[PDB]
Amino acid sequence: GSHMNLKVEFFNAGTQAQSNSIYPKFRLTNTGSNAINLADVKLHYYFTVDGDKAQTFWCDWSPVGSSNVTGTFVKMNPTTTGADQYLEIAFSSAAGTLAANTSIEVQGRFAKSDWTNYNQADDYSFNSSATTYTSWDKVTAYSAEGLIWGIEP
Ligand SMILES: [Ca+2]
Ligand code: NI
Repeated sequence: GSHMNLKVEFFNAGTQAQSNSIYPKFRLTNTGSNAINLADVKLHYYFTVDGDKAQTFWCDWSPVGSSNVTGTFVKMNPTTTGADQYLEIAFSSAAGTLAANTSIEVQGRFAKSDWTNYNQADDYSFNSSATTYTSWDKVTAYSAEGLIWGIEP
């Protein structure tokens, strides 16, 4: 009612269909009056891997300190349209809190260990058109309570 006031905006920094990397950019805004503990916040980006390989996420920049933002990859079960895996982004305790009526960006890439290609065009979370942050319900966010933003596939 006031404890999940996290607005999530998103775009893709690189929009090549055949791409050796995926470039998620999130903007998270605390739209409420109470601080949000980022250590409890998770984000998901859903996609089809187009050839499963070990993957790595890098956060290149966030105001909270890029080293405090990490990613792991999970398989969808069962798989569904546009989604056989997701990236899950997490924040460490050193990321701190997100103050009332403030926002932070989280800018990351991910790639396969052998740098082989993805097809972005079929990915559930991919936005082929946005060039700026946009309110996007095809990425999800979570608190300790569970889902707080978006539509899971
Ligand atoms: Ca794909
Ligand atoms: Ni609430």
